[PDB]
Amino acid sequence: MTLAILAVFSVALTLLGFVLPPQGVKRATLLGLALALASLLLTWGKPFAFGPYAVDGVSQVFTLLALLGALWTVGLVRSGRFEFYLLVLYAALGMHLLASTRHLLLMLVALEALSLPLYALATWRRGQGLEAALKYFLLGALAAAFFLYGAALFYGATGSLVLGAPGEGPLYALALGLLLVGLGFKAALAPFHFWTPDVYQGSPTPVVLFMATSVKAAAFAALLRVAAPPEALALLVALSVVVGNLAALAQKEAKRLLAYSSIAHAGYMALALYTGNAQALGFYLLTYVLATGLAFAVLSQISPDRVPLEALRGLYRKDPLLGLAFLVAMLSLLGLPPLAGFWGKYLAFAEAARAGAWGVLVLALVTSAVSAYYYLGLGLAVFARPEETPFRPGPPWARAAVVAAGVLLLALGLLPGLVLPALAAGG
Amino acid sequence: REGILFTTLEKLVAWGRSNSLWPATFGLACCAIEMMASTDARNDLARFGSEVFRASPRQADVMIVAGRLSKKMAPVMRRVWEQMPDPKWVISMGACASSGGMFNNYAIVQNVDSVVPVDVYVPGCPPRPEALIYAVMQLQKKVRGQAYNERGERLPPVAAWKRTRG
Amino acid sequence: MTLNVGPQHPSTHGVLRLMVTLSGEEVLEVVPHIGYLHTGFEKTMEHRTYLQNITYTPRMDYLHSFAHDLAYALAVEKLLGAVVPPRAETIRVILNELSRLASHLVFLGTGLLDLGALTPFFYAFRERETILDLFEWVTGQRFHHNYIRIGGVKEDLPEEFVPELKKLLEVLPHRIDEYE
Amino acid sequence: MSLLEGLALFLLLLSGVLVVTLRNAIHAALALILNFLVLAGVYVALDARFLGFIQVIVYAGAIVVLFLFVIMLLFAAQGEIGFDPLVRSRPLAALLALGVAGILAAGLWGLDLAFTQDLKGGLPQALGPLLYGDWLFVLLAVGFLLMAATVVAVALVEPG
Amino acid sequence: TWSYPVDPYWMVALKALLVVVGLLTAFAFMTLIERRLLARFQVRMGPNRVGPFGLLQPLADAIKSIFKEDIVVAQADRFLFVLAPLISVVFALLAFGLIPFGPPGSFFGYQPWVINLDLGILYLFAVSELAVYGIFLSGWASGSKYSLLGSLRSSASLISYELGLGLALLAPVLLVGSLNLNDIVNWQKEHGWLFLYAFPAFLVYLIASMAEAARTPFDLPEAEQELVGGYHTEYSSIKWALFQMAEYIHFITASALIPTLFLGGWTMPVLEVPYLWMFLKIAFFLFFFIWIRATWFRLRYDQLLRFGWGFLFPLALLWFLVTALVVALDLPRTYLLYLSALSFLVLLGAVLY
Amino acid sequence: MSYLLTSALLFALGVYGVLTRRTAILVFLSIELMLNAANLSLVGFARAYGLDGQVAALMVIAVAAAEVAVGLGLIVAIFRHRESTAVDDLSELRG
Amino acid sequence: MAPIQEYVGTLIYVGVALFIGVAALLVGALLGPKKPGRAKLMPYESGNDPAGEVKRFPVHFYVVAMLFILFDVEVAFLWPYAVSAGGLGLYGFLGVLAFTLLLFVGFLYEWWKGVMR
Ligand SMILES: C/C=C(\C)[C@H](O)[C@H](C)/C=C(C)/C=C/C/C(C)=C/Cc1[nH]c(OC)c(OC)c(=O)c1C
Ligand code: SF4
Repeated sequence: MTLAILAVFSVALTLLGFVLPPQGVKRATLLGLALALASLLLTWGKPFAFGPYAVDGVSQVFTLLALLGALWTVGLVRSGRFEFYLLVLYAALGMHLLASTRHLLLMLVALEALSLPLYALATWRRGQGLEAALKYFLLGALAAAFFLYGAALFYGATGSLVLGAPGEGPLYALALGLLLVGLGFKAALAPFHFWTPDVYQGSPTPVVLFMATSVKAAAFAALLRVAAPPEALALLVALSVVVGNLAALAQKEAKRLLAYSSIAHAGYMALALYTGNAQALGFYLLTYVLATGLAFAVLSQISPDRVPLEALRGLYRKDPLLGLAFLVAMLSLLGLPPLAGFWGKYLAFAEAARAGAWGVLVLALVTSAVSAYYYLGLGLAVFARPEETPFRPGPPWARAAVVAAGVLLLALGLLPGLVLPALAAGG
Repeated sequence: REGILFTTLEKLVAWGRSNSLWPATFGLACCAIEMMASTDARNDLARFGSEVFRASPRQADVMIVAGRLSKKMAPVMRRVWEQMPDPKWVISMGACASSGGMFNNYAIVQNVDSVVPVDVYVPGCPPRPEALIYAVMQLQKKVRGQAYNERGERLPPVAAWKRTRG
Repeated sequence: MTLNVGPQHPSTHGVLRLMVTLSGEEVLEVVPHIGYLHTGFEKTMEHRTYLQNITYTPRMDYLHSFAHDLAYALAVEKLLGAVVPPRAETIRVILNELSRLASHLVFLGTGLLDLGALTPFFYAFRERETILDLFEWVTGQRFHHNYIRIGGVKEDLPEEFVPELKKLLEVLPHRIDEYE
Repeated sequence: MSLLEGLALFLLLLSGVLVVTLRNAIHAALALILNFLVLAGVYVALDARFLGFIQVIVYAGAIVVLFLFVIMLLFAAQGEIGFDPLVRSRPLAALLALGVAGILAAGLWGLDLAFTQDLKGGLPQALGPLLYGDWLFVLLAVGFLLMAATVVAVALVEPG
Repeated sequence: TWSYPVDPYWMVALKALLVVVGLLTAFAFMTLIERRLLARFQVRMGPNRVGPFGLLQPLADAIKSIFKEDIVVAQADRFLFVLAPLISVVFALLAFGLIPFGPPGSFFGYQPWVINLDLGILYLFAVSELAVYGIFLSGWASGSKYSLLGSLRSSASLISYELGLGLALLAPVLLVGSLNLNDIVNWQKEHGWLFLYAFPAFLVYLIASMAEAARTPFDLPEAEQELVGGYHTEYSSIKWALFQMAEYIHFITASALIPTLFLGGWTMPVLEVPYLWMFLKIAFFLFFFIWIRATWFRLRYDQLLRFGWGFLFPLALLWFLVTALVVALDLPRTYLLYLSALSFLVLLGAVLY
Repeated sequence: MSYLLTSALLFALGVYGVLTRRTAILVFLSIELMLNAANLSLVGFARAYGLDGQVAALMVIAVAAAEVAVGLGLIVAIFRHRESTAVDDLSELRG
Repeated sequence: MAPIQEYVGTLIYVGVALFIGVAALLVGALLGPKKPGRAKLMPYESGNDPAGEVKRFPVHFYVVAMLFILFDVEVAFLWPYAVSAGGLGLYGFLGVLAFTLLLFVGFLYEWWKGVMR
């Protein structure tokens, strides 16, 4: 009954915002998100399905991740417009349905329900923010058209629009590719990533956090349902990781560089799609969501509009704990021992090798080695000379959130044998 | 095509235009109030066919020049005459429009025939509404070709047909 | 929308040009343009006899004209020291308030017609015609009557005048009360 | 069928060619309304009757009416302004335009299907229990989506 | 069309031509009779002139309409300016054959109606949208924004209350469960006069039909008395004739539909004569609407949109919900008699305060 | 089968538009053509596979209406003050 | 249901109506003096600029139309429940009522914020 919490609290707050103050609106949104998250925890191993709505380990874990990201990004946003929060709630539900169904058409409905509110969330009026909103909207509507044609060819291959169909020859491959088009577009896979640099630079930094965590989480959750062939997977991974890291080297701004880095990270994530392990991918995306939320909370505390690399430097002198947490996040996202990013990457690489894809894995790893250049040029900068730099050192709220994120990351890096046991049915 | 080239045809179209004459308002001065009184609920110009009143000039054939035509109003009315479709007639209502009337000065055109071809003249100050009805009955027999002047001449159906507008 | 609500259009009574600055359905501000009716009474009157100007006075406010006639008459009377007989002055105030009623009748007809329905223009206006009959009985003219004079009035009231007047003063109040 | 099938498909294709080719936006929009009317007629020919009528009512009656409303409020009829033409972008994209057909054509090429089912006409009398029923959960999700889109657009404009 | 027969195509074309020319002559003579009725209302009497009783003046009016220099305005669109009136007339003339004038064969053997589509109300809705289409299209093509804003008012108001039309037409279907007109009419034959069951929605339908060009939004708009409307102000010979023709066709189409759907479509409990009762109810609603034409003021289309949007349409959808409760639970139908009677007594007794 | 090839052709045409159209609204119209071509394919496969695609296409139309409303709001937001909706004047965000 | 023959009769209705309309247009066009004037083709109202120099018209109509597309989608969903209801029972009524209530909640939002704008 997590859907119950989401729908009820959202619809109620819709009207309640007229008589209730934005502070109360914030507290109520927090309570709704927290109650949905608690319900998700209490339903561990308790599948609850009505129609296309199907709650399994995938839906459970990934929507937990989305709820965590939503909670964090709501904690930080302080603008005097209540609306700027309600939409997030909406988005949450949509992304839930993205993981909680195999029904392609309901998948499309949830995809739209999640893509819309972020568009308005990217409207800080910032000239680059509005440019990002328009680019994102047009490309998303195109990707939705592609996903719809894929569901059409799916229905051509089978009498139902629910995934799991037997599948024909070229028709089923074409439908799968057309679905994969929109799904990877939302997953920042090349050659469908092009929105990501513009959007991550232009969108307000907290919205960038929320997107890069929840949208990608739910997108991969639904991706596990797809029957992705190895060859298309090989091409997507190759292009995604290559373009991501290589273009990331040339970036001088934090947000866009991190966007290309997220392209690379999604390329790494895509390995579980070889086997659909749904355990390796769950762990990977857990680590990535935590580290991303931490780093982007730092970026948001610095400046929502734009944060260059040089401004990031010297953060340790500014804030020691925050700089250490950002560095630890950079390392975990590099895929280094003994941090959980390495465990997620290893799990994905193992699923890939079990699938028998060799040269793709080799190229992915070489490109991951490339990534260390900028990952270090940013992570280590924490210690550099302080330049004049916007620094609003947050409330203890965001400090504790960052602390818990980093501790969870490192703990699961040393002891992945704790949560990784409970990503399957949930013993 | 101009309502000509058969004895039955032109008589019939003249019938149609004559009894279907639709006035186009041109309110200038106190002539306009007694113009209106030709429509009130003692005396309506609503029987001959002029009940409805299309204020738009693209939709009315009869133009009632009602009031003193001040000179700054001339091109406007000028354009209004050209901004009427070609089957158009112009009635000169009141003294101030037909002649300079008692306002014989720099400010008033001394005859609206200067800018637009006057079809019918009707003096009075103000002309009783029934006098306007008689003017339009005269115009009725005019567009039918049933009208003659004092010299014996049989007036043409439509004035503004003899002018090189420009 | 710098819109040109032109002279006489759209059916804007009192021919007048308006340059309405406006965005949408509000009305920001109207820049007027008048003079499309300038007749030049103030000049022509300097070239007509004092007796003759009483012909010029009503044709200006052609709704409430007799107030113009009376104002000019009073100014001249003061100027040369004339005496208005009390019966003559009484008849003058009668004509004044009667033209006032005619003005208000046409005013409400034009207003109610201007926005809303076309019906209310007729009924009151009928009474106006009736009122004119009264004038037609005394002045022999619909309006623009050349009746008043410096010393007084043109000529006498007909014997048939008062009964029509009493008939209208009895029927009118119930009419006005029903409209109210 | 084939007599009207070929003609209807030609009308559809020419309308699409116009709506993607015409630079007079109004002309493209009305060509597209012709497209949707012929499309609803074809829907009827496909025993799917309800959907065609809703297509005409919703898309034509409501949506592209709003398209025309915007482009008359915001002139925007002739897009040929502020070019930055990028000449090479015209053919290559156009080339890509053809390619996305062929593979789809390939996916449909060499395909035969069982077009024999007793639809009994696509009347909503039978569509209800699917809509309200198997699709009822999808229905509530779609309605919530519509409400969310309303609020998003409102807060998006929301001058204050 | 489960049980309703089909005439050959040539008879369908014959009746189609007859319905076109009948609506033509009908709106012409209705212009006449409305002029005379307005006159009867505004004391002033009508044309005992060129008629004699007036019934030949419209021919002179038509002969005036032709020869009136159908003008192609320069600096305005060559094509759409001409095109829009054709749209407004074509998509208006049709959708009148559906209105049943009698039981099958009561056209001396063949068909009272022309076509009896399974989805009739949807056909009416669709063809209603295209009238507004032509209206505001002509408003644009004129290239005089004076009329542009008027056509915009037209489209805004008519589309608002046309939305209300859907929530209005929802309610009866739950009771009927069929979308063929003749079935609903026979329903009102046996059970009796559906408005007795569904009074409130009828109002928001009537108001819609009064908002949809009858009168009193009066921001329809017509050029007179306001910022001039669309669909006129630039057409001379036949195109303005086409616009007026289509507007009056919509007038009589609604004036015929209102008795057709809610009240007793012809099908009277008494004497069951096919055509005369339907024509007479058409005339009745026409006279009431003309009474309103003469008797009520404007609505400014902003307060009008607020009124339709915040009050009418919520009422219609709520009434749909209540009728849905009754139908899905299906226990009584007398509940509906009681409920609508209460509703009408509410909307009536609330006046004399 | 002609219906499905027609859906493919109409989708290709809508893509031709989205690539070609300079103005946001004409792009949006091309997208509408794309979605309706997809819905035509859905109706064909529903006639084949049993009528489910009808409700599918209905939901598609609803979703399209929602995203169209929001996209029109955004388009107004950017090019109410700004000049022609042409996207080429939006290039600040670069790699 | 209904036989397809009635729909072809509908198409014939439309075809004859269209042909007659185009004929009426031709009648209107052929019968005329046909003496255009440069001022006759002028837009309106005294020289130029009836409206002329004006900026874009209000968005209120856009708001109404966007509202209308969404709410007509609503009514499109509500009609299938309008036809087949008793067979859908309390389950169908409950689904349709929750649907209408969600969309009317959105409407209540737009109302309490209001669009006079
Ligand atoms: C349904 C309604 C219709 C079909 C028509 O609109 C109605 C029948 C037409 C009418 C009433 C005529 C209008 C003419 C007019 C507006 C003249 C200008 C004018 N009008 C005045 O008001 C009377 C004046 O007095 C202050 C003036 O000085 C002046 C110069
Ligand atoms: S002729 Fe007399 S009534 Fe007419 S405008 Fe002149 S002064 Fe007025």
